[PDB]
Amino acid sequence: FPVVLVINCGSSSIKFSVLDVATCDVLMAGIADGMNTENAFLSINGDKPINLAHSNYEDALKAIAFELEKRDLTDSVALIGHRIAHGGELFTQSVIITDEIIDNIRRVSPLAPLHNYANLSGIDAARHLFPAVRQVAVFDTSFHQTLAPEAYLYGLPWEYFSSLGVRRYGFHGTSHRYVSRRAYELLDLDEKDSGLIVAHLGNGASICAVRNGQSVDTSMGMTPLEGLMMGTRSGDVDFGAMAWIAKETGQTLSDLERVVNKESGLLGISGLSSDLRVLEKAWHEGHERARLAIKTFVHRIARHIAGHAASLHRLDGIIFTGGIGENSVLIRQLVIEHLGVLGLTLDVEMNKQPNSHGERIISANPSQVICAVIPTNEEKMIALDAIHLGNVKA
Amino acid sequence: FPVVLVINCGSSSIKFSVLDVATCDVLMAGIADGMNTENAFLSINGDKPINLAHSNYEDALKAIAFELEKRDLTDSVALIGHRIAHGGELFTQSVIITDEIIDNIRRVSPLAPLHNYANLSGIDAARHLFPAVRQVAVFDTSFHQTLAPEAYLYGLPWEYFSSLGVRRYGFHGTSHRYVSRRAYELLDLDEKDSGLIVAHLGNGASICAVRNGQSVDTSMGMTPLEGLMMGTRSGDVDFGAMAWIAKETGQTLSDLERVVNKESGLLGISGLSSDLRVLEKAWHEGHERARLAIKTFVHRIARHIAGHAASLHRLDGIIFTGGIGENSVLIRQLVIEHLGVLGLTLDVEMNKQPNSHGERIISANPSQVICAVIPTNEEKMIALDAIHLGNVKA
Ligand SMILES: Nc1nc2c(ncn2[C@@H]2O[C@H](COP(=O)(O)OP(=O)(O)O)[C@@H](O)[C@H]2O)c(=O)[nH]1
Ligand SMILES: Nc1nc2c(ncn2[C@@H]2O[C@H](COP(=O)(O)OP(=O)(O)O)[C@@H](O)[C@H]2O)c(=O)[nH]1
Repeated sequence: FPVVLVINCGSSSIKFSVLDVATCDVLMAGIADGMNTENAFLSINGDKPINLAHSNYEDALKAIAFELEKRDLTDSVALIGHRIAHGGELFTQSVIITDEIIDNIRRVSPLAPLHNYANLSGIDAARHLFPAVRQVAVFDTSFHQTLAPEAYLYGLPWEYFSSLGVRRYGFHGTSHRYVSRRAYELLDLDEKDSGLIVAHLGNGASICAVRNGQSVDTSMGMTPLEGLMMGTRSGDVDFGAMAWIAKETGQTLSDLERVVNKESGLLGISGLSSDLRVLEKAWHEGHERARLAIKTFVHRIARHIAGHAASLHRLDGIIFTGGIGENSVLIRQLVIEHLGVLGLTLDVEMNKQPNSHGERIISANPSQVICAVIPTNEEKMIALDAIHLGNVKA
Repeated sequence: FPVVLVINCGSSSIKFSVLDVATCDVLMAGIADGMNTENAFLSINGDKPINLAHSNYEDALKAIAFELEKRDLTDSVALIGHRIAHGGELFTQSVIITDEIIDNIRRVSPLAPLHNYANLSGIDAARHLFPAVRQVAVFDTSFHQTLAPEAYLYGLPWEYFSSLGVRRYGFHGTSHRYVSRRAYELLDLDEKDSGLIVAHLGNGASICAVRNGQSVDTSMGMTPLEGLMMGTRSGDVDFGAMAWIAKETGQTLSDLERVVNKESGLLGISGLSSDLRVLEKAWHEGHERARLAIKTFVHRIARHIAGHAASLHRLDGIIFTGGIGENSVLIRQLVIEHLGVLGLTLDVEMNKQPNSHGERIISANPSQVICAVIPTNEEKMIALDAIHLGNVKA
């Protein structure tokens, strides 16, 4: 009974999961939170929040390696999957990790300094503890590599693209890809002749246009700062407005960088929370700024959904996913009502259903476009890639 | 036979026109170019490029005042129309200029420092030379004041909006408004039940969604830097990408401000010209970067057209205007072909027609949405506002 170990090294954490190869079922999940801090705890499943003090990425992984051996799982680890934040232009698909792959991930790391060096630390650690185990890298960007130049270029001088590599990359690619594959079955569509819009809505949020199985447009840019308004992120913002702010406040690009990334979005407008559960209840209680944050959020989602549809020859479906897309009855309805121009009709009883109902249609029959909720599973997609690459001879 | 004198004080020029009240026909047009420079020439109609050296806004206007008297037009000047770049939140419509109006234009001037102080210089000058003449201010922003908060707010912290006034304003409002009024007649639409998209395409370019006669969305932001890629302007650009550029090049916000405004867009990508006539011929001759600049330009126009349509309940028409929208057979077709998702069908013979054919339908009959070209006349709209306000008792 072989298993896949899925690793996601964030800026301050290591989120891991163990999945069965035969069914893709999660057998163990955990998180090594508070990395590089004096208080670094590892909490597997919730059964025991074990503690460590000031420990590196490898030490937190060596803790997992001991825990897995304690539960007799070590010999079952047939494959290891690694989440990579940025694959530049070098990666278009998931690959078996080699010395070449590591060099190439290190080459593109300047495009995402914080996240990518953490991912490499995870690879180096996992390679030490599991040398006899095949290891696979899965990139957040690789799905959007099918974007045409007209879709990924910025209006900046050509020099910045050819010399410095400034262009759209986009993210949530593993989610967008997974949700796409699932949508073709649910909606009974031919992948080779299809047009989908996938709205990934969580703390970080992005839209993606999938034409004939390929990503043709996506809302995030070179960084996760572009596109939709998000939890703490502003989304699309007038650069002239940002420069105007600088003159008045004396703030720098870096100062405003943190503001746009960490203090804006739902949190920024409402002045209350980045969490939608909080804001939805706040609006029901007549909070004005929470209502506006949600309306702004919805308006910007609808605008980008309709905009991304232009990159399609025919619109067959709109798919909601992520913590917000899976669980928010309100946001989904508000977005769909804001897209009556595309001819969407909502089935409210179907939209009322909680996430326990899984992959489900939420649009009425006379709707010109099918609307659906499909729960994303980035861990499963990483595992399915690892399983597929497990048959390869390298 | 009364006339209206229309004035547009730019950053380095004073563009003026004289229109007949009864027909709105241009009887005289001119430009006082190279303002505040050692070489400042005033060229009326082209018949005589008269010259002046290092002269202020009032001196260039005092030149016009003498020229109009030389052609015996002074006594015919019944009304004067002033183009204002920015009306903040204080102006929602065209107003008869008073001491109150001047104070209020001076209040909103920090929102557009360069252009607005030039507009005030024009008012002060024209008031001196024509005190007995009613004078009207027409704002570039006033039409977009019907935008709902969800449409004009940025995802920035609320403080920046309430305290500093950072929000979407949008521009080309006089054009968008004029073209809208004209579209209702041409398309036989009821203004009170209608949905239009107006694509203003010139050196500076913007989209506007007009729902039931009111602007509900527009592509430009607080400044003309947001939205579409333009002649020298980048348009929408990832703020994270801009901050990333700063770290590598050592450039500041101001440095990148000039780049985004003056060195980007069509000029930036192609590395050839901001002029489309140049680039279209370059592409026909197989120039690769000119082809990409045009494709990027088209892609970003289509994306914003479809996006702005979300703010409508029903899409009746898409209207092209501006130097590019009126004259470019290629861009119009490429944009419309990129919007097949909305069900647009183009009539190529009709689209082939040059601007001499004026207000014209360019879409085929079985198209779900009507497409049209309507030549914009900002001077005429300013004059029509002045004429309307000429019946008022102040
Ligand atoms: N309305 C609603 N929103 C939810 C619910 N659960 C989660 N969310 C929202 O979804 C977000 C978390 O989604 P997630 O996909 O995990 O985002 P991530 O942290 O970037 O991975 C939270 O910040 C909430 O705003 C729910 O039950 N109802
Ligand atoms: N293809 C094409 N483009 C044109 C033509 N005339 C003007 N243009 C484009 O339109 C732009 C000028 O338009 P205009 O509305 O005057 O822009 P403005 O300078 O901001 O007022 C030029 O930069 C050209 O790119 C034409 O005959 N054909």
